[PDB]
Amino acid sequence: AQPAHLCFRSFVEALKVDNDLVEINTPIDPNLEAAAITRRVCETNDKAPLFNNLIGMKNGLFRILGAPGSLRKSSADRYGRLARHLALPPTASMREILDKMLSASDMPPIPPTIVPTGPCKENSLDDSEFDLTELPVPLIHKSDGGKYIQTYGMHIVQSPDGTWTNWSIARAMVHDKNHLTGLVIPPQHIWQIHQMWKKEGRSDVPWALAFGVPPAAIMASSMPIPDGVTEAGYVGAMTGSSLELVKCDTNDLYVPATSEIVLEGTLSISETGPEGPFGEMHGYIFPGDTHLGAKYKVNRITYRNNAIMPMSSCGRLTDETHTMIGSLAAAEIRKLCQQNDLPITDAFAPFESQVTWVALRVDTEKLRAMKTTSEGFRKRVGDVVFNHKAGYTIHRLVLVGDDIDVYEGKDVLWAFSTRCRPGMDETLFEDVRGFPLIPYMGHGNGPAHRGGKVVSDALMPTEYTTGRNWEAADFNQSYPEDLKQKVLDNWTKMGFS
Amino acid sequence: AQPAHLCFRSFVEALKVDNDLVEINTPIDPNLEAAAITRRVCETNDKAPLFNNLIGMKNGLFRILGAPGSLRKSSADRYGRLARHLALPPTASMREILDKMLSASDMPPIPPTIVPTGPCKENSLDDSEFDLTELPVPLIHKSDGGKYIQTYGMHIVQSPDGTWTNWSIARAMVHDKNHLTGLVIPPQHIWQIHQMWKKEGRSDVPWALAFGVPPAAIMASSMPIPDGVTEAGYVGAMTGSSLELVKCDTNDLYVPATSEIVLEGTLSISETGPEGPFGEMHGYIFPGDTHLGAKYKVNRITYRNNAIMPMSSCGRLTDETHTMIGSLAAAEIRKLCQQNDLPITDAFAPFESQVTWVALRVDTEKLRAMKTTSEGFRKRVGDVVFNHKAGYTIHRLVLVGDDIDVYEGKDVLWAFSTRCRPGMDETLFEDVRGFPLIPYMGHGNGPAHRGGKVVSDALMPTEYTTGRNWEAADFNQSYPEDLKQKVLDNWTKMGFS
Ligand SMILES: Cc1cc2nc3c(=O)[nH]c(=O)nc-3n(C[C@H](O)[C@H](O)[C@H](O)COP(=O)(O)O)c2cc1C
Ligand SMILES: Cc1cc2nc3c(=O)[nH]c(=O)nc-3n(C[C@H](O)[C@H](O)[C@H](O)COP(=O)(O)O)c2cc1C
Ligand SMILES: O=C(O)/C=C/c1ccccc1
Ligand SMILES: O=C(O)/C=C/c1ccccc1
Ligand SMILES: [K+]
Ligand SMILES: [K+]
Ligand SMILES: [K+]
Ligand SMILES: [K+]
Ligand SMILES: [Mn+2]
Ligand SMILES: [Mn+2]
Repeated sequence: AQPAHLCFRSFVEALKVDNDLVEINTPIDPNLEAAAITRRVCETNDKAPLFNNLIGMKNGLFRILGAPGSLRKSSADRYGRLARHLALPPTASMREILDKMLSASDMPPIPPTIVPTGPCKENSLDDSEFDLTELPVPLIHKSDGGKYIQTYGMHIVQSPDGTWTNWSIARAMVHDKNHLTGLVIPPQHIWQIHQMWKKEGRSDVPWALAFGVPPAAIMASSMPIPDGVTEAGYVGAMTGSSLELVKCDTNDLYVPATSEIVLEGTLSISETGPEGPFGEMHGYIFPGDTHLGAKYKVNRITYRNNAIMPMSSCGRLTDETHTMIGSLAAAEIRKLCQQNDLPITDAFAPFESQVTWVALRVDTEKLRAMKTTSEGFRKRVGDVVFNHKAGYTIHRLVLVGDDIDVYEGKDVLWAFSTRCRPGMDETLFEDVRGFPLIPYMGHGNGPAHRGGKVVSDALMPTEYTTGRNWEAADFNQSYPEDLKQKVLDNWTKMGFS
Repeated sequence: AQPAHLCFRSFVEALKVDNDLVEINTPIDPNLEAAAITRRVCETNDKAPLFNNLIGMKNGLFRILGAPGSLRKSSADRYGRLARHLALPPTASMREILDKMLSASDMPPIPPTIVPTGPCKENSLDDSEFDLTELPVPLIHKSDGGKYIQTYGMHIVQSPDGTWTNWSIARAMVHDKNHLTGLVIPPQHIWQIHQMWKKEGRSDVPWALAFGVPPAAIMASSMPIPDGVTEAGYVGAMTGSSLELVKCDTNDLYVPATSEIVLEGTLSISETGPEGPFGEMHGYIFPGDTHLGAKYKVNRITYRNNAIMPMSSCGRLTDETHTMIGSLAAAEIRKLCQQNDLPITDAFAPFESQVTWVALRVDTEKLRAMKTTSEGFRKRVGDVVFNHKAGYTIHRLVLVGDDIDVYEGKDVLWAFSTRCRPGMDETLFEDVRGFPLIPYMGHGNGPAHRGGKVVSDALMPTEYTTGRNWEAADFNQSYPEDLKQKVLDNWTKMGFS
């Protein structure tokens, strides 16, 4: 069998054909080595590593693919892995990736198709035959509090009433032979659904975790699509085809047919266990910071022959926690603003900001017609975004006018630094949900779960009134066209590079 | 001849030997073309252009050297032009450049030596023989309000009492055949001295403007060394040799003997004229924003045979306004903090911030012994720096701990973004002098000359108490040494770049 965006195995082959894979066929240790290689790949934008000979792999469990959604070295196909998740050309721009991820938002869902089997059923291990401590689960960072099996798989949970089935990524580590512990925190949909089952109080939550799912599905799993929306039908609509699912053996949830590895079991409504610390998206680990997390019981494993586990070695720039979490949040915030009648054209979370900022490009013609002010406009934008789930992970919003390409961090930093007067041009939001994972939040001076947010207005005064009143002091804007072309045409004759 | 740091002509030759020069011997227009080529060089870190055939050059006035203090493409000799100003190896780090610029601060001055002639006296034009509108003065940006002769020369003014002779860079444009207009603004030393002469009220200020001075001298001219300190003696001390000066023909000021071009005349204590707009350091020009500036009368020109005028085409990254203004201010702020008993080890103005921020590296062992808090420490640092001239051009200070290399913008941005909680971890300063050239100041929503400053504390809580409590989630810190070296040693065997 199938296309790369619909089948993870095909996706691996696509990375190979792209000359974007390195297959490592000698033995590699899942204790730190695989993740160290992965981390270095992410820091240097190298090819994705496929570990075909992992120390501890037994009976087909498992190979690892690192850096599945990380950056390539070239400018021209920078985002090519992300484009391979989506059937887009590998030279796709981030605007085009994010528009593809948003395209299903005003389409009818395409619900999924149930099929009686698939590759994910090629092998199975019951509750007497596996031990999660005996699989080659990686230790990703040297201070991690456990072996994090789950960095890039898909949790599947369903509302008690059956009407919403959510797919999302949330980390989890091995607790013991048949349990994991993981993050399940508000306002995430796995948490929202968990709360529904705990209020009902009758049973633990039926659960599955599918690794190596269809790449289109893992991207939606990382996106804050709306409350109540079933990701399978959104992915269906986005890709134009109904996803094929197979029922779990031990519960009534449905998993992608071509999933590499499937865990089936339950998410407890009563039990917790030690979880963390972990080397997280903002670039840190706090050794010894263990806290109680949600507890999962695993009842069954099913898997493809020669199964491959994807793994994100996350931390400092650049990995999936930046390219997918930040960009996909930004996409959804762009739509959210437009649906609130705000004149936002584009949004992106600058990597430079460790994806804690989102830059919002403003249609200043529309803003002018509003006949508003910075104070009022900043307040309106921050109230929309920081009161919504899509804004959770974002602590600063930077408003910029039409001359700025929000997908270019250098230009966002320029505009922030030169057009937003500290204090006066900003509004602080202390009574909104904060993201505790940011070190200044959970390890900072104030409440870990509240406040610490700001809207920074990098619109100039005349952008609200009569129009931009400057030209940039750059080659593009400070010279006439004919002169610029002469200069360019004579550049190498004169002796330049 | 003489050494490059003491003779501009030799400096040009040094750039040639370095394969860091392009000599353009075909005719180039000073109306925009020279500056467009220069601007492109600055935006791309290319070789410095030497325009040997400038349209309008007559009787030896003049050639142009663009981008004299801009960046080279290579990491290894990035700051090599700056090192060629100072007799440093071309691979010098910015720490080593700034330490060289600070080294004279606790040395006896070496006063200058008067010599009876020099190259700058090879040619002269009296008050009947030159016309500044007839020289090939550049139009640097298409919207500039005049032809800016003066971007990288040295103004020379002396206190009425004779005790302080100041050298500094401040822009100036041609007003008419025998006058310039320029910026003379508080708290700059040219302004301080001008105020002394206006209070005396007896005469205009004797003045000289020397272009193509000794490179060591132009660097000190761009540095905020202390009030009352004569730059010639500081440069003497920094270079270990007494600078040779020659007296002006028409006044009693002394100019470097090897100056390429010298204007002699007066800075008016009563007259003003239109000045600006200009494409400035923060990357903008506001067309039509002309204001009254200081007025200079030119009485005489003297110049070297085959004189060369240096020119800064300034604007967006990277030019002399960033590499020299920002870095040299940062240097002086590092010293200022240390002399105020603050535990600052290093300071740099990130280019990413358009040199409007300075990151201050804190010796956190010393900070711990202080037994203080963020609120108190931020207040103490901002009061020191924002109440001083060295802090003028800087609107945000970012305090970072010992793990951050302040000379690496990516690391400053990481620490700012992840360790400083907006609002709570910052202190705003509204009753300090502001820098009006920043667009958010002079073209912003608030007072152009006051406030808009902030100290942003990117120290984590335990950096004040018991010590850093994290490890970075990066290759360097999240893996043991033996493993990292294995990975590195096997990198290209495995198939990576
Ligand atoms: C590599 C990676 C790791 C992630 N880790 C977590 C995590 O541990 N906890 C979490 O709630 N979200 C995590 N996310 C982000 C969520 O997947 C994202 O917020 C998504 O919107 C959640 O789905 P939902 O909107 O259906 O709740 C991770 C995403 C990626 C790409
Ligand atoms: C290319 C360049 C252009 C500059 N333009 C100006 C200017 O127009 N006005 C100004 O006051 N300072 C200007 N500066 C900065 C001053 O030279 C710097 O603030 C210096 O500390 C002034 O000397 P002083 O401390 O003796 O007053 C410029 C510096 C450079 C490198
Ligand atoms: O463990 C991590 O690095 C990231 C976790 C996370 C939690 C909630 C939303 C987004 C990311
Ligand atoms: O004209 C410019 O771009 C820069 C001017 C300036 C003025 C005062 C201090 C530093 C720079
Ligand atoms: K999701
Ligand atoms: K603003
Ligand atoms: K000076
Ligand atoms: K802090
Ligand atoms: Mn969801
Ligand atoms: Mn001075």
